[PDB]
Amino acid sequence: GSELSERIESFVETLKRGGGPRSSEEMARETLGLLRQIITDHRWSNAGELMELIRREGRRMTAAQPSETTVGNMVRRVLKIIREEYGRLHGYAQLQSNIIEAINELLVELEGTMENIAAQALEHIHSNEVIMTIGFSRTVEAFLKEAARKRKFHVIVAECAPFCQGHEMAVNLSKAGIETTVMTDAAIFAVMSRVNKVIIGTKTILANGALRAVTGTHTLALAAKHHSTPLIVCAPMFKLSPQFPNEEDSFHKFVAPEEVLPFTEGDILEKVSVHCPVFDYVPPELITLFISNIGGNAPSYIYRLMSELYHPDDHVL
Amino acid sequence: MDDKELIEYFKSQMKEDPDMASAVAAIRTLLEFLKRDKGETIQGLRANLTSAIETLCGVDSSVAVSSGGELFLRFISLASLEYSDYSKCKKIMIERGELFLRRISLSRNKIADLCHTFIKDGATILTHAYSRVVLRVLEAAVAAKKRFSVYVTESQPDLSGKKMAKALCHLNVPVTVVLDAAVGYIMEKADLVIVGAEGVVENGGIINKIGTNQMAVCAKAQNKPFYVVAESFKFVRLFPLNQQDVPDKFKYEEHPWVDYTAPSLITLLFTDLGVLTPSAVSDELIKLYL
Amino acid sequence: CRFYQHKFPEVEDVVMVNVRSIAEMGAYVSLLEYNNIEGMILLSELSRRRIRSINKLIRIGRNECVVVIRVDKEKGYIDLSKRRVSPEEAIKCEDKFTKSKTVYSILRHVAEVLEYTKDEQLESLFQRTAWVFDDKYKRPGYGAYDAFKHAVSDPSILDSLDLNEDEREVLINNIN
Amino acid sequence: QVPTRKDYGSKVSLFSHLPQYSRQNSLTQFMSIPSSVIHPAMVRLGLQYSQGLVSGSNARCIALLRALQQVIQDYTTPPNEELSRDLVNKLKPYMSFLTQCRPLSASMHNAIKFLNKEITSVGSSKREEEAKSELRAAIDRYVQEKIVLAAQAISRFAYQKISNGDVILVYGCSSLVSRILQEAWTEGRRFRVVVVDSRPWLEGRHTLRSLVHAGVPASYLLIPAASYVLPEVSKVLLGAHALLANGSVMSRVGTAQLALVARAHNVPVLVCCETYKFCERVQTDAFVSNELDDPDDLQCKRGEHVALANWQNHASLRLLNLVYDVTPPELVDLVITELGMIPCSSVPVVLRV
Repeated sequence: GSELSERIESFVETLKRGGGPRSSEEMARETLGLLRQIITDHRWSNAGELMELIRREGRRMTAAQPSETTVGNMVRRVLKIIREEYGRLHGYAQLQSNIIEAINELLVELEGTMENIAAQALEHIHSNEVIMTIGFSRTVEAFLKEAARKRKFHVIVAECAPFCQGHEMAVNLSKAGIETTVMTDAAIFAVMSRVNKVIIGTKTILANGALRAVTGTHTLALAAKHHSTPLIVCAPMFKLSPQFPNEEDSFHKFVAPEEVLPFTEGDILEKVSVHCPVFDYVPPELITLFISNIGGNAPSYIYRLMSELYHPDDHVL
Repeated sequence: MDDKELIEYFKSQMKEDPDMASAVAAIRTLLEFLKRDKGETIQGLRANLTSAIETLCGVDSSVAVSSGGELFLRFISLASLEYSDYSKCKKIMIERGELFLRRISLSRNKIADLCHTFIKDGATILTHAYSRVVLRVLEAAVAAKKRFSVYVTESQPDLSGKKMAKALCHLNVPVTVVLDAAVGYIMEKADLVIVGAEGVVENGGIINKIGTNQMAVCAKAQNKPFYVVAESFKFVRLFPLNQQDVPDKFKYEEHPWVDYTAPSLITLLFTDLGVLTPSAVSDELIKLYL
Repeated sequence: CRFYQHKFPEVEDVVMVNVRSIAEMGAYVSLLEYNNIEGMILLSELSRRRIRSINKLIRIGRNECVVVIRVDKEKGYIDLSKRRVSPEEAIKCEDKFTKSKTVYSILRHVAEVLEYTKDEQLESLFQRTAWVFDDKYKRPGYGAYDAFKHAVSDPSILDSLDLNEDEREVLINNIN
Repeated sequence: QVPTRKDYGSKVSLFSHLPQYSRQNSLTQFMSIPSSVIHPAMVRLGLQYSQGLVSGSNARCIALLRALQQVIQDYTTPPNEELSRDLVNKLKPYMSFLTQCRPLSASMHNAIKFLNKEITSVGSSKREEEAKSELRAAIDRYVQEKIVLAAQAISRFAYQKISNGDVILVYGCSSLVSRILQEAWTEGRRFRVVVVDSRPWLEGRHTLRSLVHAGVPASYLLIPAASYVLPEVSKVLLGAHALLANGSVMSRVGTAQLALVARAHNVPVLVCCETYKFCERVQTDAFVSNELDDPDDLQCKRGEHVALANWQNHASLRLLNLVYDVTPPELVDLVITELGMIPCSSVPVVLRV
């Protein structure tokens, strides 16, 4: 009814203004709850009518923020769930409760994601090891702070210059006692000679195995490729997107250049061009291993997860 | 159609449409042969089609012809035939063949509509030689109001990259005919290299005209994205390791017509099955053959 | 030698084949009862599992009961279907196959005993005797087996098919 | 119940999570002579595993499955209890004993997985001896189809790859590559084989005999000399012990070395592995999961001095002889399985489904 459009408009302008909520798994839970509220607050006879409905609100919700893909791919996963249930019921009226319980299955699958990645983390960390991360990500800090229960090693958390978010990861890892080392972002190739492996997170995994992530991680991947150290992308499968990299150049999220060059700089701000991209593109050849809630996978396998999680008719959404 | 007509037919099918590929005309010849065979044996047709495909392997020397022959032999023999007197069998087979032909015919347009989203404005496309697929995808790129310069090599054994430049200059796009031995010279200004392949091997590598490997390696040393735009019937069950490991019937004082590009030298593929990484080319190829 | 008075099997008949190879269109097989003549069999799409578990060496050799779906004696093709063979039909075919193999062994030993240096001599004598018995009893295949069994206890029933003394003696001995 | 085998020597600080045993002592010194807790075939197999008499990955898996046949044939059913739980619970300490003798190759893990899945799928209405024969037939089908028939399939898929006049490099001893080479020499290809061997196993000498007795022209050398011969090599065949989830190839320790040197000489690599050796485990280096053999095996007699005779008396000296390593999948070109010739990066896609 009307409250449905209230919640939809609140979510849309919440994504338009800022980050609400802060981390992305909460955003996937809100998106799936909003989608189950959408499918329980409408009337339809065919599944295709609900498909156009969900496509319309997905177009609106991804036009709210093109840089954040979790809502769009969650809408796309709900679309594939609807298509699979319509295909298994076609070969009618019991469709709605089946989609509700399938989305509930997806929510129970999704709530135990970071702890499933944490459970398989001990198979990748040995004692007295040098780890380098970038940015701040709750997946990687849960990974490391539970792998530190039985191992003793070293983590070099490199801050990112636009928003020094690696400082929060540093003060969160030092509470667990992992010998946290804080450095700048300019010393990454200066310390790549001693880092044994690089364990980072991401914002969005693309269809070809590539990933957008916090900016400066393409440099980190190049330095780790030069030193041949393996890259561990601790990423869940709601950061899996079928969007190819070269698509209307709407890849990077540019923010106000205040965090790079402040407004009190002078008259030189008029004759200067300051860019602040908070995301960066990493090709799949610079990635060694993905760690998802189903296990470890190669970058030569993400298209298969793509075909297992999304339908090719909904790539345009 | 005692094989002579078949050869003649194939030719009539290749000369009637100059913008038509060779393997498509081969599959049209196979469909004509099945349509007017006059043999009642669910097996009697397989030997006749194999002989036809070896006459279409002897006439046409392209890799895509034998690939389309295998894909047409698999796609016609897919459904639950269960024929009483072959009448049902032959009719279903003809129906399947026509469906397969239509899928092939709409493949190229799918390729163009799925590929032209990678060309940025003001980009410099590097191209090896004439192929209708890369020309179609460039016409889809100029259909979306994009500006780009194209450097097309000449591909010396038959100056067809010059013919491609003639057909692309009529499109009103800035094209420059570059000598074939200048692909290391112009790689530094060509930001991406789009090359149409004539055969895709199992690992994801491509079989193409002689200058693709040196072009692809020059693209790898300068970190330029090497994109391959090929259809689904150009897949092949081969796995070459070196440039000698391709079969000699596809190659031909030592003037080969075909090289091989390793899948590590290829960034993406643009098939009608989707934009594929080369390990997706291996998975999809095995699945497709079925 | 073939099993029956015909050199090729008739339409809508159940045979026993050895699968020789698997190809795209279908599987080529050898019909053991028609002097190892070549047949083929189609594969339902559902039965298409080459991708996942091929192990083509599995069916590279195997006994199977199949139903003749189409024959063309002039061109020489026999197409067969496994899916159309019923389980009761498969059991009957297996029994027939065992019987024909026994007749085969009897006749091969008979042909060896008479030192038939030529295949056409042995094939002619064995085929003629089996067919004649089949006609007497109006039962292709089974007739010969039952007749050999009778020859075990009463050899004189074979006395009149006087190809040679050695053939009769060896047949009775191995039957007995 | 079952003790732990004693750790031998001073372990590596990087390999503190991996166990390092010795072939000098056995675990069966303090066990009953009438085998009561573990089945006698299991203690015979564990003793002939720890002493090194069965070292091949397929020979170890075969001896495991045959000892399991001897267990299942010599099994009885307790009252009011089902086979599908008690037989699993009885075979699990057997596998724990087999782990304590020697860590299992991934062939043995996947064989245990298949046997556990098969013994779970035994019907409840079926009798004892009928289910015993069903399990024996399932184990027989498993060994026959997985190794023998997959080996013939891999041999046929490798015969269309080996050409005439080329040179082939092999490493170590593996029945699959030796069978490939033998059936290629017998089927008509005329080629010569070089053989790279390594200390301390020196197991390449075995395949050297297998090629000389088969009539193949052979050349024998060690791992450090491989840089000398790869200019002559046109193809390097390798025998994998496990294929991982990321497409890495777990094999003997010189496998990745040879793959790197072969890529440095532009030599295409070919791995030959059967699909039962596919691991859901994944690794990125040769350090987080590996087997450590005896450190007292590395010593040799070059004259009248053995430098590592009294190596344990030096406190700051550590000896390590790894058995398995992994190769990154960008070093391996072919993976020839019974399903076909696949690339290395596409191996988990086709192996999973």
